[PDB]
Amino acid sequence: PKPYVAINMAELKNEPKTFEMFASVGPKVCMVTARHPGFVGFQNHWQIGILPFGNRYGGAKMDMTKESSTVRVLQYTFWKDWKDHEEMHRQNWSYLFRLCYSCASQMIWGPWEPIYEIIYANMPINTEMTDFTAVVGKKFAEGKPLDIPVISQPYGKRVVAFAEHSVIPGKEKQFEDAIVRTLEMLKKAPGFLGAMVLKEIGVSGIGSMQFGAKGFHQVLENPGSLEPDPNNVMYSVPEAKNTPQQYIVHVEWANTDALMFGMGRVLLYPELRQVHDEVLDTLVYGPYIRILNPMMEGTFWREYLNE
Amino acid sequence: PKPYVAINMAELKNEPKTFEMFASVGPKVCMVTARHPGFVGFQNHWQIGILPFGNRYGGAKMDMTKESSTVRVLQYTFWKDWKDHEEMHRQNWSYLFRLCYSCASQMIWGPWEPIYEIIYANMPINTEMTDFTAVVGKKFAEGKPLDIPVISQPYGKRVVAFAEHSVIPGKEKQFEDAIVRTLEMLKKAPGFLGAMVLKEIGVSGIGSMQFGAKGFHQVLENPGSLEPDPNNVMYSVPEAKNTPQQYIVHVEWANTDALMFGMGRVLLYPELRQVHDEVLDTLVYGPYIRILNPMMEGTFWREYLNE
Amino acid sequence: PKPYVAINMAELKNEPKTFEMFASVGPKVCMVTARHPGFVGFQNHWQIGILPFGNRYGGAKMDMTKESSTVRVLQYTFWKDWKDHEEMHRQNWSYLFRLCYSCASQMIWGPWEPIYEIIYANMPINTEMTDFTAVVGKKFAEGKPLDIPVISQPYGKRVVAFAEHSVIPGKEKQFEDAIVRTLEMLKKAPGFLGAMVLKEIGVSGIGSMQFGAKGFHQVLENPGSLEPDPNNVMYSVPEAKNTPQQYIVHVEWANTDALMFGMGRVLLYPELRQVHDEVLDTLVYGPYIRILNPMMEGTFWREYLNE
Amino acid sequence: PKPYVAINMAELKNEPKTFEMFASVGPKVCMVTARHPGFVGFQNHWQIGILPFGNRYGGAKMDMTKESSTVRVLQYTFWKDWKDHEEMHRQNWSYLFRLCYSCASQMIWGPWEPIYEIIYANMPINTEMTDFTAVVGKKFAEGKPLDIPVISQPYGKRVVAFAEHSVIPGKEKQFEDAIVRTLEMLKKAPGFLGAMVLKEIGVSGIGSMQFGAKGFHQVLENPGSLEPDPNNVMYSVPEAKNTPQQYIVHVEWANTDALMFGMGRVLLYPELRQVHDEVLDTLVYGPYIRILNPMMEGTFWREYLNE
Ligand SMILES: [Fe+3]
Ligand SMILES: [Fe+3]
Ligand SMILES: [Fe+3]
Ligand SMILES: [Fe+3]
Repeated sequence: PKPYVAINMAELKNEPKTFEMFASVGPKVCMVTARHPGFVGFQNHWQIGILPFGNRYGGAKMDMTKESSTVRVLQYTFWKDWKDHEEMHRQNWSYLFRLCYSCASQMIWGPWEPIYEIIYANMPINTEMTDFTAVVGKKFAEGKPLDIPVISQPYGKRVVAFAEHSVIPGKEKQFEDAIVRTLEMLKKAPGFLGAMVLKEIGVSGIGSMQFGAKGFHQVLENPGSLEPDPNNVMYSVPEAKNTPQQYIVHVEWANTDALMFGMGRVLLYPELRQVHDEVLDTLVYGPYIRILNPMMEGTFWREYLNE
Repeated sequence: PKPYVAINMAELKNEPKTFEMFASVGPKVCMVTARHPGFVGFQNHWQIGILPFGNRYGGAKMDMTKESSTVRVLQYTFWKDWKDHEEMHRQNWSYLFRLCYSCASQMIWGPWEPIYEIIYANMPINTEMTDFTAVVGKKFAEGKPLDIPVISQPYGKRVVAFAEHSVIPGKEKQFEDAIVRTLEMLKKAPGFLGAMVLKEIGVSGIGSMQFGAKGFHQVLENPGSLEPDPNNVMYSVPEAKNTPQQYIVHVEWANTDALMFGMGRVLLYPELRQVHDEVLDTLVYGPYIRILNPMMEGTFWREYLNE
Repeated sequence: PKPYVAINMAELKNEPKTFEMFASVGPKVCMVTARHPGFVGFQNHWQIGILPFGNRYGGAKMDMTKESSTVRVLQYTFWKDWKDHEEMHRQNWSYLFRLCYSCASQMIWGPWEPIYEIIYANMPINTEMTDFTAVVGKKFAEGKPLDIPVISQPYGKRVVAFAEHSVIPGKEKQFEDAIVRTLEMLKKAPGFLGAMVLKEIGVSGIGSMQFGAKGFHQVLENPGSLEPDPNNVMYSVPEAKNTPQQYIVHVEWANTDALMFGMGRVLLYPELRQVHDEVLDTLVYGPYIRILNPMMEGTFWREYLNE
Repeated sequence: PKPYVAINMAELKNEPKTFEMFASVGPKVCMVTARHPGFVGFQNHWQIGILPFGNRYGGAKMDMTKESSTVRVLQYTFWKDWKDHEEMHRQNWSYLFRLCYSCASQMIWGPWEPIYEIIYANMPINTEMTDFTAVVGKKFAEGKPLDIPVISQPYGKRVVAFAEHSVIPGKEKQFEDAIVRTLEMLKKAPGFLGAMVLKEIGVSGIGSMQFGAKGFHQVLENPGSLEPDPNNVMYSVPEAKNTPQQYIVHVEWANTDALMFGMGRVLLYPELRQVHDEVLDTLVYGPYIRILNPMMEGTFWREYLNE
């Protein structure tokens, strides 16, 4: 079935100490999150650059890692019910806060953790290049050659287009209908590895370290080993849902060239351009497209998705 | 059928002279071992690092070869009957001892050669990337597409997780049942190339250069061209079997990222975590996981295994 | 009386940060251990090298500290009853775990903490070179000149031969009789500072950070300030006792030359060689001899020993 | 059908000028050879090294190109009838001599051009990694999945073991029977790309620039633009056939590791070792194994071979 998605977002200093700290803290956080039976996996991203749209963002390029002073992380966790995410954080708060707070020394902005529902998904299981022979053999043995997927390689061996959209109130249905038609046509582009549309349903205050006064002071004063009061979150997840409605169009690609020209198919192929124009007519903001590297991931979230 | 496994273990200086000596002496030892008809192949490993488990072993990394002052070798030989290994050593002692003793100038610890029975094996034949087209065609022509394996590349083009376990006396059946259930579920991870469970049955004194007093002095005094008395081994293979019972869980992977996150599936995927927890409850020691490079190998041992 | 000995073993990166951490954390751990009235002292060792036995381990030398990428520690704590060690760990768990876990960032292997009984001891009190005049005067005034010991200098000013043995099941009495006869003759070598024979009685799971599943996850997920459940150790100390039976022959020497040629007396002096040959005939493994520097120590453990 | 093979052999200075002239002269010679309708293709090799057989040739390694002062070339041309090669040389002598003579400035030894019959061949068509999808589709459409070959990549993207043998007079039948059995078993080795056995039938005097006195002086005196008398070759091809009988066992491999351990299967796998021992018992010389890079080739010779 379709899981819910929590996306923990933050900006940190782009230096080895940041990546060293992620190598030790990151796995621990994932192991704590896996204590909850509603956890179905994760996909953690480093932003490597920004899609320039020709020279609309002429100061950007798809890989800015050599020049950038910061690194943005977008850490997806997948949940049977979005309430499982909230329960997990509270049930494991003493571990989670102390682990997550240990990254504060590198932090420039965040954490900010919106929660999303998946309204469309065309996402395959990941396979390494070593696996495809057995996948093909099994699918043919089952008489299901149409179920043979593209090779979507895990652990940093593909790239993600993370396309931010906000929609004019009252045009959500037009946006959703047109973006699904767009993605159904986009899958013909070479190197397309899958797409999904995420629709924001709210924000996790506890995952964003957004408390009332009491917890705010406890966060600011923390030596690192004392939990803020997890009951001092002042709003539920849906209370923080944004209007204009926010969406993420998440598209995976074999490499950054396939991403650039593949996403570009909505501008360059006349039939698709007419369809995608219906998306553009509904927007308050966007599309703004971040280029992401999916490095650490728990690939079994796609097994839950595809049943 | 399942062969027995002898694993010759040693630690040597990490310097070019060590790898030069292995390039010339190593093949000679393998050729002598192949004189016995019970020999069914071999798989020789260099340890490249240690799995850090987040930062549980924070001084370790999966590839420590650039910094390490030593190199550990784990040389598997496969036998129709473990007694064939003992007979081979004695029948060819003048060659084997003089070849193996020539390594002494580089040696820091070893040799130590435990013997194992295989209690579980899910291991494919090795294939190079050039081979899969013919393998696929042959299996389909035979009507056995389910027998098409993953591509497990020989000669250093994959990695091994070598997981050491010792088990509380009386919990061996619980360990064995649970680890098999774990490995049957682990094979869904991307880049999984196979697994087997080795259970120690004893130690080869002659393969470990472990003699009584007479042979000990002959080893220490040796100019290099005089054999110690091979009859001066004071214990049979089973007499040295350890209690607590020792196991090796040997899992092969496409690359070190697939290894790290694939092995991590027993921690990150809740359903598998519950199964693997039954393994953890039985342990005196472990899991301690060495990262191995299978460089020199006689791949036909898997043909014997898979018949 | 003879205390029991717990030996905490670990391997860490050989870099200044490791020795800095030991200079601050080490004393803290010792002070916590001293909270228990059954604690009678300690003797902490750095391995400086390996005895090469001519060129049997030709890649080794007695001092490998300049080249080695790792450092092995062997931390002896002495106890009136071995159960005191287990009680101390649990009574002081919140301090001990957090202190010991702070070493994890430097750790490659360990901790592993076997427990031993002393079956033979000929070990003097330590004295500095400044002390011997008062020791001599006191012993003569008491009419006990035979109780004047050799000068065994504390705090890194002597060396230890740490000789590992494992014994064929059924040959333990032969080993023990012969090694005692050997050590009674070895004390004639110049620079001999004492010897003792340690016989393994089990392993401390809590001291080895070896828990069931619950504690294992708590260790891996730990931010550093949360204790694993100390009741989640799944085995008692005796349940982990190894067969083949393990022994440590611990011999102290004025310097590494006295060690090399003094230990060599069991090979070079014919009458002693015949006696020590009876030891060699009983072995599954060994002798493998580590060269240790006893740097930080609580010398009063020898006062308890010698009453 | 099986073509005949002419192998032009020479040794030249290992310097850029040699490879420059080969980049210009080599294609011209091949274009001239293709003027004859009996020409069915070619496969030109650079020797990159020598198989050391452990340390039997301890001064050798499989890739000596960085240290070698010379480069050996082995240029295979394939012919419907070996007489076609002789006719081609004479019909096109003014071009061929002047082209081939232009390499003399770099030459140390050669040219020497023995002629061979193929007595056994298991050689696939070459395919690039881009081609295999269409090859698989075509073979399944023909209902012949057993005809799907391994991927044997052209133009320097595989390696050749060139194994020289000379056979005791009267043992030719034993050699030929046993080598065919050996190669039929060797094809199980990973990365095996094909094998063929070439049996010398004679030597091309004209291709070897081996004339009588008249042509010898014309070669030595040549300014580069005057042909020696092509009728001054004093021996026919069969008149130069060697006794002891010479063979080449030509085996192709995915890479040099697959070659080393794959060819080693005749020494390391007991069942194959027994078969290959029947080859060894017949030899005057060899096996001596050159490691070759097949760079420039006309791959259609395998289309002729395979019908
Ligand atoms: Fe969260
Ligand atoms: Fe052996
Ligand atoms: Fe302890
Ligand atoms: Fe020719």
